[PDB]
Amino acid sequence: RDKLNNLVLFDKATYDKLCKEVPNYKLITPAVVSERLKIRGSLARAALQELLSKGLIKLVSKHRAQVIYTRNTKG
Amino acid sequence: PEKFQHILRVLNTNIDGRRKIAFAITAIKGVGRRYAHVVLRKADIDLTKRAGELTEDEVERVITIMQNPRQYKIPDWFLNRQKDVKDGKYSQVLANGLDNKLREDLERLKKIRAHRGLRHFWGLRVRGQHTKTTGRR
Amino acid sequence: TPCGEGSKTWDRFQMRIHKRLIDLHSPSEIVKQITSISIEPGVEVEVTIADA
Amino acid sequence: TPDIKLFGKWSTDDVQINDISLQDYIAVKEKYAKYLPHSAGRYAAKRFRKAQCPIVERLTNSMMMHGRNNGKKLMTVRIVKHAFEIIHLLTGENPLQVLVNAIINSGPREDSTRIGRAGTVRRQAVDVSPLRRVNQAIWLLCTGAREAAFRNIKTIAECLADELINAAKGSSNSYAIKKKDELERVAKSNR
Amino acid sequence: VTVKDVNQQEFVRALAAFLKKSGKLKVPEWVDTVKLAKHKELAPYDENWFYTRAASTARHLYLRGGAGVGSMTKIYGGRQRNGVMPSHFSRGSKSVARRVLQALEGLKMVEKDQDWGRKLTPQGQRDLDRIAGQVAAAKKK
Amino acid sequence: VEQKKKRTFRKFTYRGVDLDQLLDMSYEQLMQLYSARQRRRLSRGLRRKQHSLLKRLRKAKKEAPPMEKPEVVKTHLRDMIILPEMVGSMVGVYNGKTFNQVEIKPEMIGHYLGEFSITYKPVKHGR
Amino acid sequence: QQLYWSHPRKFGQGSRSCRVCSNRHGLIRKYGLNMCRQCFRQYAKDIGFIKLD
RNA sequence: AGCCACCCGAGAUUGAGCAAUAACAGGUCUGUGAUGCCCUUAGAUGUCGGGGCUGCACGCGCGCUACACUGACUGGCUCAGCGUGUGCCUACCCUACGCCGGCAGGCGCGGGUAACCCGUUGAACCCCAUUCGUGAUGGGGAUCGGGGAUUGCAAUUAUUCCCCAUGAACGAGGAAUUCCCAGUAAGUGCGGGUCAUAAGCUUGCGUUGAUUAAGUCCCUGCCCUUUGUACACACCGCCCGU
Repeated sequence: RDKLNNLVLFDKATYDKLCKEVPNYKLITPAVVSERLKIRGSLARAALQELLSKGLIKLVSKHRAQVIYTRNTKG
Repeated sequence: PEKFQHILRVLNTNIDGRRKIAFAITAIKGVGRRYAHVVLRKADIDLTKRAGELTEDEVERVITIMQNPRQYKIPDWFLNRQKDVKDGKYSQVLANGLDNKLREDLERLKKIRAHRGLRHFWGLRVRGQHTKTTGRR
Repeated sequence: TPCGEGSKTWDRFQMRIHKRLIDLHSPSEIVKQITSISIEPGVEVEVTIADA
Repeated sequence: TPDIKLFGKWSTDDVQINDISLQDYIAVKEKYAKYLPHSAGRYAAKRFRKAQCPIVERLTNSMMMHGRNNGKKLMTVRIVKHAFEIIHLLTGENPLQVLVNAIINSGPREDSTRIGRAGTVRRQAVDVSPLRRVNQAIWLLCTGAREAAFRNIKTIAECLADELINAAKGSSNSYAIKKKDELERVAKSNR
Repeated sequence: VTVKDVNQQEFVRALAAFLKKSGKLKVPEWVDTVKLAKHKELAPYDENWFYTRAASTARHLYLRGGAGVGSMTKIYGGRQRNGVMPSHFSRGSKSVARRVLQALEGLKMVEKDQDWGRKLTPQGQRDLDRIAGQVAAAKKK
Repeated sequence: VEQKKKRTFRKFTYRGVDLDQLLDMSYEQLMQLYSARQRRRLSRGLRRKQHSLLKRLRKAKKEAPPMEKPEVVKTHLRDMIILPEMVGSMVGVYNGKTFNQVEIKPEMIGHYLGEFSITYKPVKHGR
Repeated sequence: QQLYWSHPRKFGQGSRSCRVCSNRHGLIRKYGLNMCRQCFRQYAKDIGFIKLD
């Protein structure tokens, strides 16, 4: 089986895309963001951590393995 | 969201974002995961970052510390060859130069006709362990 | 099994040793004396000067 | 708390069973509401016992399969609780209502049992018990979530949430739905 | 209170920071290239962890009647990869654990007392309680 | 046929000690330096009850001129680690059924006799 | 005219044997028994060992 | 006779120990100073020195480690049980606790034939905040090279252990086929045996812990009557013609 990779460089365009696609999301996790862009999964995660100091995304989990973000209060 | 810094050379391989710095370096021989991790800690570089991040500066600082290990307090035990057989020191061997020495040692013990040498040359298993139904399919 | 072919058959023997102590406090000889007499076979009984 | 026993951050209220044939093996409040699922860790003690176990508890149990993941309930409870949250963001609603709908839509009606007919490959069209329909549904959905997660970025929690929502109102991107349509179609045919 | 009443993870982190403020931890000439334990397949991320370990050890000793190197080594210990053989328990680095016990003693967080090994100092008892209070207000999880 | 600058071109250290220095140290001073396998044998052995064998080495080295090798001196042991005293001799290294004759050159020092004698074929099945 | 007829043994299973016969493999050294398992089976009654489980 | 449900509740739901009548050319003379006959026996087939069982183009079996995210990684939380030990009739312990060393290991004490001391057995799984991001990737640890130590009088053909580097197939297994119904399958550590040194073994033990028959005789095996038999060393039998 399988072979799939994502961009492992932190990029311009994908960060901008993220923040301006924001009404689409109500569920945000690293994996989702990674798939919908070409951002890594690791650097999916990190982009969210940055994003949360706009506060267009709100923490509702903080688990070690992976985290779950909401978009705004509830959407 | 910083591109900008990208395409770094460690020795003879192009090092770009893929994995954390440490792991990224280990394309070359003579640098394992542990080696590259400890070089970065010595060189005061955050190793969680990518190798498409960080400039040329940081790379050179890593290269100097790896190839002068003792003179930057990477101890002797940590080295791939300790006391060596060619060289009276304690040398870290990197890149293509590891392949050289491996060849050297195998030829060396074929001359000297030591058991290790002979077994390896003939294709028999150098360790004394079973090869009865293993070491093939 | 002596000579091991067949099936794996294992035998497990146990032996259960039982211990008890009793601390008597009263004077010297007449303790260990009156106790240790009237028994001969097959149960060990030890009288110890231990404990002050 | 004794008035209504909620789930551990969601309500057990407003959970509706949208089928009249699947009743009494779908429950979450018909006595069987729990903050945290766990009975005693036996469910094979009586043949009676299965009725006691609600759909939520059965779903947590069925998840832990494939050797490394076997016998780790605590990991599954954490994954499942996370999964409910993922469902809630994606559709609003109550996640348990989404779960119930998914079971009903994934459960087959007719299936097939083997019957002899010349030694040729034919089978007898039979209806199956609602207990079987619930058991098979829960199996399908767990196996679907795990299958996706294996060689993809998404975790078991996310894939489980996606699997339930797609089945809840059809999308044809849920494994359980796709399998059910094959079973019912084949049943209708045959001898 | 006992230290167990308040958040354990927050306790060790709060105490570890308090140790940093003190400005000494009598640090090793190793822990920048170390194997560390043999339960590790990668060298430590940072050289920071020494403070965290020290806090943890202080807490562990507070619980017990006195203990030394053995107790710390098992807690930090885990599963050791034996290559292609079965994974089994072991106890890792003893130099670091010993050094941590010596360093805490130097600051007088713990001191030698009866029942062997180091037991808490009243100076340490006071310090642990102050950070315990900060932690107690913060949460309980 | 004995000592350095002669049957050597691989040279440098064996293991930490250059063959020059090695050959003009005694085994005493050798085990002190960089030697771990040899060091265990000599310490625990303590001169190792292979006495007479070692004396037969010195004997036939002596009685033969230093311009040529000995009359060959057999041994049953093959766990003997080559020490600078030995070097230049010609040693019959038993295999439990054959004595392979091996001159001990300056490149063999710290290695075992046994490694230069075989109990084992290149292995065939009609190959 | 013996000169050697013993050699030091304190090593492996070859340094000990059963106390009624000479045997190797499976020598019970626990509790000071010093008997091979095959012999111990026949004398397991006499030591006091018993099977209930 | 018994069966089903219900209450109490350990429910007519635990696991071992236990073997008849009789068969077998099952295995064992290498457990046996049990043993018949035979061979050998001072020139040993009665003891020491050395090597092989550990050799691999290939076939098989029990396993082990794997193929990852319930995981690899870095900190941290934290709960156990069955058992065992020195001072022993041919050879000897577990170690709290001090110091040194990344480690392996080295070194000083003291207690305990022991529910006193090791061991409040504070084990692993588990729990947690990250990192990595499903990519043979850091999953995996094969093969090889250099070095340190431990065991032994002797390790060569790594006895073993550790440190670094070199960083394989394998990304789910065809024809086929094993085992399993509850603290069970699976995950996970621990103690004991072998023992100078040496576990990927086996015997128990606790921990985390399912989905599923909940039945039946279909295949298979075994055991019930009846019937047939050219079978009776009994169908892996017999039995014919060219």
